[PDB]
Amino acid sequence: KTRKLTNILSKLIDKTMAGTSKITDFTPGSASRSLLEAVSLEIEQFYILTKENIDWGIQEGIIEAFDFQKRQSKRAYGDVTIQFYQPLDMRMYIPAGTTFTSTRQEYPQQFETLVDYYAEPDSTEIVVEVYCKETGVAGNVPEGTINTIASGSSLIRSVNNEYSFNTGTKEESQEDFKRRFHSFVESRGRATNKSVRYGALQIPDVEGVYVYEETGHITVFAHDRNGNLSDTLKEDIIDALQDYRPSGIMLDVTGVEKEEVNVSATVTISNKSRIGDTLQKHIESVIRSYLNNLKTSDDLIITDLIQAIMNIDDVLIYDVSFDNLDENIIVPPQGIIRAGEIKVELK
Amino acid sequence: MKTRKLTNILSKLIDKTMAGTSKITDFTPGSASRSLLEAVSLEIEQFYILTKENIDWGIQEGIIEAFDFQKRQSKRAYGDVTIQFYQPLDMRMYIPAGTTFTSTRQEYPQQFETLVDYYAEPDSTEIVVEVYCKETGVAGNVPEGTINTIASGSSLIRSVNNEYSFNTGTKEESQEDFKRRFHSFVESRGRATNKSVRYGALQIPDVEGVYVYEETGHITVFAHDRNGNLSDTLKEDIIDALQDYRPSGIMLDVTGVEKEEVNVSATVTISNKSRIGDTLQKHIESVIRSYLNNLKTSDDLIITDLIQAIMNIDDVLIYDVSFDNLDENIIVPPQGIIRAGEIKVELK
Amino acid sequence: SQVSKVGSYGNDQTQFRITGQSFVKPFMKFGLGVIQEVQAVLPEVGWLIDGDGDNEVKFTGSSAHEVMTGIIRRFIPYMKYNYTENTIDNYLDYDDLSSWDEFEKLTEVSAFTNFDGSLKQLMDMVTARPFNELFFKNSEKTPGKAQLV
Amino acid sequence: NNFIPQPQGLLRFLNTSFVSKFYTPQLQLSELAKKVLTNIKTDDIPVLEREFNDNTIIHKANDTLLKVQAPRMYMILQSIVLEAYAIVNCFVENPSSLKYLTEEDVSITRENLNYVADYLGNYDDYNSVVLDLRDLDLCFSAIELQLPLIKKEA
Amino acid sequence: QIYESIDLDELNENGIISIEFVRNRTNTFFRIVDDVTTFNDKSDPVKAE
Amino acid sequence: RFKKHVVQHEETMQAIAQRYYGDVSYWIDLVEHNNLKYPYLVETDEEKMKDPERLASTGDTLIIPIESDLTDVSAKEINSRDKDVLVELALGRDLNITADEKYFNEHGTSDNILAFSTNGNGDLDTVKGIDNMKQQLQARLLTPRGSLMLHPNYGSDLHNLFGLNIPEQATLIEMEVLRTLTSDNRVKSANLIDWKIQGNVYSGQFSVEIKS
Amino acid sequence: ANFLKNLHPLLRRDRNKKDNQDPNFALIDALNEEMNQVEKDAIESKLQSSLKTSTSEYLDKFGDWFGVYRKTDEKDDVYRARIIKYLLLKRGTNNAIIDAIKDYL
Repeated sequence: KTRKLTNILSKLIDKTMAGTSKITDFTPGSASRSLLEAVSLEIEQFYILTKENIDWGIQEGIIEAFDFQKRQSKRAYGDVTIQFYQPLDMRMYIPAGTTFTSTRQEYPQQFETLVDYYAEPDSTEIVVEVYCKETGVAGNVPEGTINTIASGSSLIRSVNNEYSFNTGTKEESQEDFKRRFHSFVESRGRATNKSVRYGALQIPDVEGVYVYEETGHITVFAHDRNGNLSDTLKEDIIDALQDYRPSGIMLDVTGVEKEEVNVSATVTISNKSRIGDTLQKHIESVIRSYLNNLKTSDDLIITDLIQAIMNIDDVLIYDVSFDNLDENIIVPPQGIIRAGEIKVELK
Repeated sequence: MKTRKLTNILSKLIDKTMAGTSKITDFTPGSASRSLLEAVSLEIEQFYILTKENIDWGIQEGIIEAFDFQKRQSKRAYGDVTIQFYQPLDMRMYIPAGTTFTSTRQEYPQQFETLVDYYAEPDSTEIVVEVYCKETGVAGNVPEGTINTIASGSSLIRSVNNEYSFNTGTKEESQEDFKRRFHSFVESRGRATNKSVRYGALQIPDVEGVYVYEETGHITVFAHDRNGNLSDTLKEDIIDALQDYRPSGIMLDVTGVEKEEVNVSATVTISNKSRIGDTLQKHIESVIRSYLNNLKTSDDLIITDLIQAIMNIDDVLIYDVSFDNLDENIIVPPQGIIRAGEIKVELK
Repeated sequence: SQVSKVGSYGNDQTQFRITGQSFVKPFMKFGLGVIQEVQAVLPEVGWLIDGDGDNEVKFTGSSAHEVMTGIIRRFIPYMKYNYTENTIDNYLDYDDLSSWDEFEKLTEVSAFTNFDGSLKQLMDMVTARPFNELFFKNSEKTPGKAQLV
Repeated sequence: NNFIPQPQGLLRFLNTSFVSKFYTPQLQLSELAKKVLTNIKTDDIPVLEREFNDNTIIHKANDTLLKVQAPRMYMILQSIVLEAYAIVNCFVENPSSLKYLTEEDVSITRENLNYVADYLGNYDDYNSVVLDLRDLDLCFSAIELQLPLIKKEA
Repeated sequence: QIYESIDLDELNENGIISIEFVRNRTNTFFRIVDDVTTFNDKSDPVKAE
Repeated sequence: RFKKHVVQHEETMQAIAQRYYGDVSYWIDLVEHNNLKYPYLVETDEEKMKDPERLASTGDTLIIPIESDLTDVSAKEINSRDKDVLVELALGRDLNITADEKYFNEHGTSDNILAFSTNGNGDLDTVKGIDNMKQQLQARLLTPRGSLMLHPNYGSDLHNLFGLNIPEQATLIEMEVLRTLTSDNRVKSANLIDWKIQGNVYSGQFSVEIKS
Repeated sequence: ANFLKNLHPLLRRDRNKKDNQDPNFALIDALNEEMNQVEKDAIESKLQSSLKTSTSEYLDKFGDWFGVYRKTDEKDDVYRARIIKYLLLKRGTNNAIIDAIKDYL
């Protein structure tokens, strides 16, 4: 590990005294002591150089191999061209640090020239590179915005940038880069339920895909497009999932069906004076919303329905029963519960 | 006076602001004008909400002030304890009011004290005395067999224990309870009615459960505390306070309470096949006990109410509940009260 | 608790000096003495709790704030004085007390642990120094009156 | 979880077409939410045998019928509480969970918070919850500005 | 009153006195702007002010 | 807080830390503040053209913390990236209300004189850095001592000091202006450099020492 | 409450006649309008804060407090009178029980 100025200088002194008998004075001012101090300073700087290199390596050097790009807050830059009234007759000077101010009032962006340029004796046009003062995405500017120069001259006519500034860059934290690479590493999963689900969700118009697994066959069905699946989407997704399916295992794709439930429930209220059209309408709306929001292959347990309908208000409701619902309704894997016809009686 | 959500205010504000000029229309999140107007609309939204809440509180306070029906404060916890002597007693020995009782358990450091004296009869061997908890709230509802010692000399006392739990320790009444109490109060202004006698006998703070049974030429009142045991002092206080609501030409009697026993057996199919051990079953039994013991004489056991109570647990955990014994609603006689007996719960 | 003339007439000057203590005087002076020859019997009746008839008093609590409340409350009201307006309980809050309730079990601290000592001597035992800090200081939350911490 | 238990109600709550003129969500689980949520789902966590503090936002959500009336928005509130719960745990204990949260993950919670806050404004049952979530909306913005800075400090 | 800051150029410049509203702390919120006279030519201060 | 500096012909990064902080040892933490890659200071600009933002070369500015903020990691992180935005953050940003600069200098010690303005597009104008200070001083000076609705004893009695233009009144005005200016802790001192009279017109100027 | 009073003296308090567009005044006018509208709501809440004039949600709150539930398609004018009558119900006597038939006819 890195060692500081003091340890290197002390080692140099001790080894000089061990080797050299000629030298004995080490006051501040000896040519030899400061010769050694110069050596030690350069050694310490090389140590800090290696330290910084190691820090970069541990931070992103191993990940750089795998194809992703790192950003280091590089300020925006782009080619810009200047024009003059007549061809020049002298080698005009263009200082570094020259400011190209925005012509548009709404754009407070400004740019500066890092390196000096010397116009030719007779060239009517010259293109130079200019870097923005402000880092980030904020330094991006649309085309045809840079048309003013601070160090103006009689010969100078106008300025323009044909190409837009695309090199605007913003730097994120180590976590966002590490997350992007993980997203790729995890994408390199295949022949699993989760991987199959991700690969289906990759393609657009795929949402709420459900997977049913069996030793014999693997069956996938979804209500991605407005609650319905089309044949064309089935064809497309069958071909896509070939890379995802296990080798030697059959893959099958089918649509989603629904089972409309008919229910005529009865509710006893402790305080009969409270009953009204609005109350029963709200109860029916709550019941139908609850019955609509059911997960795929979710059995309609009467117990949950009882809990749901009673949880509207414990003081209000005293007793509940269902005229036309015997027990819980079992549904296949591909079936989903829907509200067909609901009626609520008040007692 | 109505709510207006932040974005509604903010939009109205910017819409008004843009009148008469067009050198402002840039409201990205980075803009400072947007931030200021977001902060103003946030404050106006909060003002409206606090105004509405304060209006509700004012309504409640006026309802308090008009009829002088103040909300019940914190209610003390009390019960009964058994004193056990080394030998049967040799003299008419005495316990003064304000004798302390303390539980040796570190988890329940709350103390208790007596309010009325008692004399033990000579040659007696046990005595039952009432103890009132200094603290008021949930901490008075200690489990069974919690009060071990009397925290004194206890020369002639061997050990002290309590056979029943404390249930009268309760927190301050919520808004809903106060509204229910007040609607009965409003409906109880006319005397000589059952709904009137309900408030008549419920006015005592300690009473929780209360029911009235009527016949051709006699009225009877059934009431009890949360523990479910009537006391003679409570009966006397009821008789003293209830004179202003008693029917003139019909006799009244305040007595009568019996503990109806039922055994509840249920089958629960947890959605997670893992973690189906008796620890969760202990919790489920304790929840069922707390539910059943909370009923009163005027309530009656209902299957659907029990199902709601036990299914308060998240429906992702418990997927199905069924009863092997209970198939119909049980009707409680007016004098009796349903409560938990010995409960048995199993997975399948 | 003291007022005295002072003056050196050699230097031709005199003054009056007054000194006192911040509410430590009542406790320090109140000595829980011992009474030796009192039976306090009754004809064919007696108290089931022991330590009765005699002046024994037992204080019980699972924490210092529980014990100290009982200790202070036992004697504070009856310590009466000639204030035109109250007694020490109005001028001393002695509230917002706490201690290590979790680590301390139940206590049976006796009144007469110290023979004819002051309440301050008995207050020290309850404190169990240095684990708990006891002192008298002004009440910043309620200016105009003192507080026992 | 490592240090102290948690209330039973919060453990039970956490384990599980409207449009605004200013906001749109995206249902991303934060990386820290992804690994803390598994621990909540598993039994390896202490838990308390009693509940207090009935004024918390959790009981408010429970009391209202938001579950059945708008289960979508009920879901988003669980997501908000999941991220909000985790970022409270790391500072008070287990600092090793740091460098697993990024300003983008914290940023989108405000998107989701205001996308639900407008919806809550349409039904003045939920005022008690609205009032609460608005306070947290400024709570998170402070953490976003300091999170890149705090991470380098720690 | 009608007259405010821009009018308190117009009137004063034409040699008419008026009282100005200052919102706070100055004793009565009101102070008098000038001591110009009704004479036409303001260049000479003995006549003018 | 910080001090400004510039890169000189073939000056080494060691030399700077030694001259300002005494010990050469501190250069190591000092490079992180200026966010420099290994070639921390390099003579040639066509070598700065390698990756311009991560280096300094001859004629470029540098940042030099005070020694207390040298070891702070937050000061390191902020100075690394903000660069020239230091001065602006350190002396503040707020809305510009000097919309009518020609006008407010015709009616001072009268109310209703300042007003919001618009710069850029679709956003209220804002001022920063030294001009943040020119604004606040000019407004504060032209505000009477007890006229803001909170935190009074703010402003000046300049509206009260009109008098017979004899020199004692002029010294009184000088002292009030100096008190006015020296109220803000951000300014070190003020001193007069000229006071001058033209019949019924006062004129004078003040030099203020603003912290670096 | 007067946002044009009660503020920093230099911020100009009525628009510039000198040119057409004045963002300063547009802002002050918007803000003054918003908080004046707030003030008017807070004054208008006087009627809602009393049972004698409460309407819409607040009257339903009052009726839930008193226990008298609103009937379907019931207007506030008759609902208030109903509540007042029910609070002062006259029942228990044979004549009162007979006279209560008017509410059951």
